[PDB]
Amino acid sequence: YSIALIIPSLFEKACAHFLPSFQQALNKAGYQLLLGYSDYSIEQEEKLLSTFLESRPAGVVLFGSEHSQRTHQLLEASNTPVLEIAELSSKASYLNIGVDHFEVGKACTRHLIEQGFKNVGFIGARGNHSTLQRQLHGWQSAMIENYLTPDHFLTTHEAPSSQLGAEGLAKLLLRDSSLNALVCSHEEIAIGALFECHRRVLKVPTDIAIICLEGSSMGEHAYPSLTSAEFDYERMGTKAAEKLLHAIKGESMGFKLKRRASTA
Amino acid sequence: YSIALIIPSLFEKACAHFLPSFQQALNKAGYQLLLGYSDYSIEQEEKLLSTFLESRPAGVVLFGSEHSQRTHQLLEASNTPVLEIAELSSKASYLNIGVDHFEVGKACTRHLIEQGFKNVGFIGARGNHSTLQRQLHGWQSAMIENYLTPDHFLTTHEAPSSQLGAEGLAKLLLRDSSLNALVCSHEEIAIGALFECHRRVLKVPTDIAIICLEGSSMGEHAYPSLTSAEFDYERMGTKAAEKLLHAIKEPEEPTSMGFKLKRRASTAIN
Repeated sequence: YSIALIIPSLFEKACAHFLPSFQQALNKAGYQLLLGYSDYSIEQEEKLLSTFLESRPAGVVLFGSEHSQRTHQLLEASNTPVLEIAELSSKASYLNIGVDHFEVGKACTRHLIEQGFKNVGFIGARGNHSTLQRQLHGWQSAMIENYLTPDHFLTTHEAPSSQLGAEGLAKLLLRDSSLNALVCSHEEIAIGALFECHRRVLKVPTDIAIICLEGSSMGEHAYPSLTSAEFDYERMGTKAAEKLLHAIKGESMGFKLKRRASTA
Repeated sequence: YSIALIIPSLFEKACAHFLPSFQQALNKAGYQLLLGYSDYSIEQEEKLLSTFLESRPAGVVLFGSEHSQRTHQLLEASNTPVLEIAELSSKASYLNIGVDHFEVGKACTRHLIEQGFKNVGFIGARGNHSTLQRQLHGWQSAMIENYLTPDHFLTTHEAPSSQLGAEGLAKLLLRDSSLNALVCSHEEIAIGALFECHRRVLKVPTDIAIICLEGSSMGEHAYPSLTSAEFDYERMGTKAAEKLLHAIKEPEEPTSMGFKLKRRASTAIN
């Protein structure tokens, strides 16, 4: 009478703010939480996955669509109900909660554009991962839609860092001094970028607008504040359990886009 | 036989950086890692720990010294080995590892003073948890020892945030404008503060100097970049694992693992 979650990483703000709410609501209704840590490892996902199943768990949640076939048909065998948090569901007989990043990327660069901020570069981290390619694409879309060329983006497969944000801006301005808006995949990148601006005495938003794709209380209280796309990982936390519980026996997450100082 | 670990927060560098090398090391030795989240809860820790113990032996590793009668029972009743990630260790026969935050406060704060910044405020959080109190004290020592009068501090039971460092700075300024440096318990805090200096046009460090008590690359690459204390929780990760592996495998040892003070702009003098 207890379920298992296994987690991709702990830097991920998604996981950070989702976890408590989840097992909290989960506790309120009977089941306990024996969770596991993958460190992004598909192999590890399995090892963990496997040994939890040794105790009949009936109910299991995982992140992403990427899983080993050598574990899919353990879950889709021992037939315990399974949620995936991700956009793409891998078996799609099992349940799903995921966000549209493409839309997030689009709405956000859309916002800069209807802001008079037409020369928009894109700095992103954590690529090699399905979500960043969708953010890029959403950006590239919002641009073209508006007769504008998506020339200026930089990315890595590494984790979001302020250094990145700062060195990204530098690299960008050095290509195009006219750059006057910046999209940022993660909040750490935006803060670097923000500090870069101070170093450069480069007013924001009048010299540069800035926007974050997955923000929190940190950019909230930066200066100039930070306009970000913001999610309810606690509402998610909750609304996930309910799903699994509704499933165990019985019978399109959005985001507010917080308008702040770095756009005016 | 599998090995269990109950995390207190997801949001703390100490666990964030500790976990993945504590997984690696343990995994090379061949142990699966059963874990658990307790919203800084001694009570949930029980509910949870119980289940774990009732499952499979090995050893279990826990953060903090403050715990529960029933844990203290179960754990020491189970005769299985325990590792507190903590400075001091409850129930004598507990294996342990932790930094001494007091020295960190003190050393960071002598720095400001040796540097010439003699009127330091302090902002810290989760100050109903014991680590903050050891840092506060560290800071108050450094002040008093120099005849500096050490009562310009703010703490919350809440979690560290840059809003806290902004407003922190504000309220200290309003308490007393002569203020001219800050010790921040946390990197989010120091960032709030830095950014707020920018808002109020207080130059850093020549109007206010800043020093963070637990920096990461985050703060390293702010502007002006900030002097802070760093720790190697990745190594603690392996070292914790080693200490426990060497427990089940059987001699049992002191463990004086400290910190480096990265001197950067926010405390510099030209």
